[PDB]
Amino acid sequence: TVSMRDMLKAGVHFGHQTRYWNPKMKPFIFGARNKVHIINLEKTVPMFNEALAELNKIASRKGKILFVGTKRAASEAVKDAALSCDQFFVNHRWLGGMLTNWKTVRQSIKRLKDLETQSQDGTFDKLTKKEALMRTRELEKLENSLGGIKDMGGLPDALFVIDADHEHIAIKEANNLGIPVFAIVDTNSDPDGVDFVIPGNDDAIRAVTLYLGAVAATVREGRSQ
Amino acid sequence: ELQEKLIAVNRVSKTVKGGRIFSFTALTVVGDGNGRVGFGYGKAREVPAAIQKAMEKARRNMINVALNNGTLQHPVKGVHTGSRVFMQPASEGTGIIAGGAMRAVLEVAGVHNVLAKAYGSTNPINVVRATIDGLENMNSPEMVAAKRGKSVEEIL
Amino acid sequence: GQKVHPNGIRLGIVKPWNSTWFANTKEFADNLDSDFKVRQYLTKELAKASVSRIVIERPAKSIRVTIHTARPGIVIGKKGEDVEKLRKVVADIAGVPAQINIAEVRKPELDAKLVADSITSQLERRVMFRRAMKRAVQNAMRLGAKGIKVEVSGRLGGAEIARTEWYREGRVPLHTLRADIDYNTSEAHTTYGVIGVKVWIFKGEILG
RNA sequence: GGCGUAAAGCGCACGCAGGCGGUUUGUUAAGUCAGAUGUGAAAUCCCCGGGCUCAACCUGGGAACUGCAUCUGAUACUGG
RNA sequence: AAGGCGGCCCCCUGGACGAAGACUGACGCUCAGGUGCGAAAGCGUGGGGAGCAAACAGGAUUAGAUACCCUGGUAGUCCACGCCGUAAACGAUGUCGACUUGGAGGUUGUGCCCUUGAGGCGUGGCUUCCGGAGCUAACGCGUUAAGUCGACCGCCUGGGGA
RNA sequence: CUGCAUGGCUGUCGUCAGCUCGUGUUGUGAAAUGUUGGGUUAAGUCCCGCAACGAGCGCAACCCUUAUCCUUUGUUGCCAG
RNA sequence: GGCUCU
Ligand SMILES: [Mg+2]
Ligand SMILES: [Mg+2]
Ligand SMILES: [Mg+2]
Ligand SMILES: [Mg+2]
Ligand SMILES: [Mg+2]
Ligand SMILES: [Mg+2]
Ligand SMILES: [Mg+2]
Ligand SMILES: [Mg+2]
Ligand SMILES: [Mg+2]
Ligand SMILES: [Mg+2]
Ligand SMILES: [Mg+2]
Ligand SMILES: [Mg+2]
Ligand SMILES: [Mg+2]
Ligand SMILES: [Mg+2]
Ligand SMILES: [Mg+2]
Ligand SMILES: [Mg+2]
Ligand SMILES: [Mg+2]
Ligand SMILES: [Mg+2]
Ligand SMILES: [Mg+2]
Ligand SMILES: [Mg+2]
Ligand SMILES: [Mg+2]
Ligand SMILES: [Mg+2]
Ligand SMILES: [Mg+2]
Ligand SMILES: [Mg+2]
Ligand SMILES: [Mg+2]
Ligand SMILES: [Mg+2]
Ligand SMILES: [Mg+2]
Ligand SMILES: [Mg+2]
Ligand SMILES: [Mg+2]
Ligand SMILES: [Mg+2]
Ligand SMILES: [Mg+2]
Ligand SMILES: [Mg+2]
Ligand SMILES: [Mg+2]
Ligand SMILES: [Mg+2]
Ligand SMILES: [Mg+2]
Ligand SMILES: [Mg+2]
Ligand SMILES: [Mg+2]
Ligand SMILES: [Mg+2]
Ligand SMILES: [Mg+2]
Ligand SMILES: [Mg+2]
Ligand SMILES: [Mg+2]
Repeated sequence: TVSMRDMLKAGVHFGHQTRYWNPKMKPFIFGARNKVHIINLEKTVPMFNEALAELNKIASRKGKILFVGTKRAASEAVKDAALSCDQFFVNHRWLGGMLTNWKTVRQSIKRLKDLETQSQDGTFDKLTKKEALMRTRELEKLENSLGGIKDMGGLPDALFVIDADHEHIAIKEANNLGIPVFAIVDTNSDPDGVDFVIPGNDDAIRAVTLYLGAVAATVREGRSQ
Repeated sequence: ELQEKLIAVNRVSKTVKGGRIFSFTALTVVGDGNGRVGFGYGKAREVPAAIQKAMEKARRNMINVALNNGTLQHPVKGVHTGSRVFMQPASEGTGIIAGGAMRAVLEVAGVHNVLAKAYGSTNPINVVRATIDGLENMNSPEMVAAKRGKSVEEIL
Repeated sequence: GQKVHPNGIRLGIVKPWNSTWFANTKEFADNLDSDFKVRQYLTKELAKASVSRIVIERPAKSIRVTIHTARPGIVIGKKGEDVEKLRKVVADIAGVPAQINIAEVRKPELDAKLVADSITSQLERRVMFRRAMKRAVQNAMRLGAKGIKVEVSGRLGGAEIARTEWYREGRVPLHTLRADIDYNTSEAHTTYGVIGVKVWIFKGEILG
């Protein structure tokens, strides 16, 4: 859904230097300019379009999608995209065992709900106001971590990741559980744990917005279909 | 359903300021009477908790084994860390001729006719890993036919 | 040799005394002997009865014994048959006119003396101590206890080396003073010795 | 089966005998492979049977004795 | 080659590497026995002898102190020629060859680009650190393998006794 | 008689701030993580960070007494007017 | 500065 000079305008072809690169990205690197590898958008476009086709496959049958990025640059973009396509997001730190120890994290989803019930809607005023602030920074912390999935209830069916090494933990938890993985694999990353590899830059805000808007589109179109 | 066998229990220790802390380990293997096999290793302060943790991990992490009628398909070898393991398909009703942990894993594997031999170290954990690796990388005539791009009859 | 008795430490806050009377020093130790002898008698007689707490109160030279028990049918029999039989011997012991009241124990699985005596009876009839401790914990947490700790001690399974074991489920804050800790202790007289049982039960915090 | 640390790489090197030996064509046929013949005593072991009331046992026939020699071929490999 | 080699100059002299070509045409690898080299200490003969310093002597220390510390100090250390033939003689990893993802360097050549600066692109030799697959009991090794293979040699078979 | 057959009770390290578990993950495994790191505190006290998320016994508070004030009640206590 | 054994 995104053309190549669209990707080239956003800055998808950029990457990292030549002393940080993974030799598995050789089939994805075009060249090297200014001691920086260049991502072959000839292979970027049809792989991103294969991923969006499988996204339209899962959201056809109403699968659950989790957006994963905690790069402190695409945090708001991954939030606005998951609330656009009303799917679930992780913008701040992926908790270790969010998927595998779901039955334990569930008890903090429930704690976040009861704290939001009590304070905003429940109007749980008139307590010891210092504990009301300990409740406050508790609810702030729980919304900062678990707010994107508090309505998910069960395990998701597909995971879309911005960086395969900054978020390599979520890859392993998905790889154990048989959950498919769609990921933006930059030059310094490992493309083996990713079921659908998408080469491209990871720090570029324009490219993150391009990827996310193309996914929130083909998900809303797959939802309606 | 899924038959479950514990192979061995073991008491371990952990020395602290107060003294020795004892614990128990349990090595269990599960299987469906066919190629679906899986092992577990649990550990707790108490033996029934350890078997229950082991059966829990064994019911997941199952592995699929392309059996023949009731036996293997070719003489396969498996290693893990101390334990070279040889196993061989055998004639009908010759039994499971196998040592220790391999008998239990093949019994829940649904095999019934093997000629096995465990060389090296016979630590049950590593020898059950070596059998799981041997059965897992044992390949069928269909898989080799699709791989080489020929028929099964061209393979014989 | 370390821990204070949780009842005696909670006696002014959330726990009541089992003897609530007043006397001067002249008749104090005499009342207290009379209370001891009657608690002795009632425990031996109502051993099969699930008695928990014998409360003694004496106003106006008339003793009033309030027995808390899990089943009052075997203690009473007919209405004032066995109770009246025990009442006239209580008045014989105390030397004063007696009165017996019976408070039924809802949820006998949430009473420490009953649980410890049930475990003691099981150990006396030779059950596995761990099964008895498990079923006591599962039953109490099922019945709704916020936290239970049991502990047995000594000559377990006839083993010449005495050790203690204890299970815990839920939170049992002993240092919290406003905690409703029901604590009591039993003894099993096996053929191999004496097995001691302690039981802590946390019901919740009283907000006085 | 092993030899960094568990036993175990000579302190290092040159180097005779010895072991091994790139690639192509031709020849040889030594090795090798195939076949045939002779032999490899019988018994024994094994197979199919037979006989003692069964078995042990006895026994018929066969296979086997994986070897050696000669001859006839084969020529990819190794050697010449 | 290993042991090992450190002012400067000369004489004699060995080896390595690189660039282009030319030539010979498998002449090669390994190696029991054998032969040669082989730190320091030590031995022999003849010299030399500043410093250091086993031994030794004295002083202290200490319960003692045939030691550590101090003051001295002889063989020895040095040179020539011979002998010894050992070391934790260690990378505790035999030699030769082939293949197998990378990164940052050091050193030493060499080609090319306008050296438009000390730069830019390569291509050879040697070397250090990290580390992937894989291996390994683990530690760790990891294109200079302890990975995948081949050729040959040497060696091991419970601890002492030895 | 046996505290070296036991219960119970007590000392002690030490009112020291520590000790552990569940699930998850790593490791063939004993085990590890959590409980570590940066700060801070009397404190594993709190915050931030982080393959851990959580929970429990303990660290604290809840108790008593003292220290100031108020109201009520004033004898056997009090004496400003 | 040194300061043994159990
Ligand atoms: Mg062995
Ligand atoms: Mg105390
Ligand atoms: Mg061996
Ligand atoms: Mg050694
Ligand atoms: Mg050795
Ligand atoms: Mg060597
Ligand atoms: Mg040849
Ligand atoms: Mg021939
Ligand atoms: Mg022949
Ligand atoms: Mg014969
Ligand atoms: Mg017959
Ligand atoms: Mg030839
Ligand atoms: Mg030839
Ligand atoms: Mg020529
Ligand atoms: Mg040589
Ligand atoms: Mg030699
Ligand atoms: Mg010398
Ligand atoms: Mg001399
Ligand atoms: Mg001399
Ligand atoms: Mg001199
Ligand atoms: Mg001296
Ligand atoms: Mg030697
Ligand atoms: Mg040396
Ligand atoms: Mg060395
Ligand atoms: Mg050596
Ligand atoms: Mg390395
Ligand atoms: Mg190997
Ligand atoms: Mg090698
Ligand atoms: Mg090795
Ligand atoms: Mg004692
Ligand atoms: Mg005692
Ligand atoms: Mg004794
Ligand atoms: Mg754990
Ligand atoms: Mg594991
Ligand atoms: Mg700790
Ligand atoms: Mg720990
Ligand atoms: Mg800290
Ligand atoms: Mg705390
Ligand atoms: Mg406290
Ligand atoms: Mg000593
Ligand atoms: Mg002595």
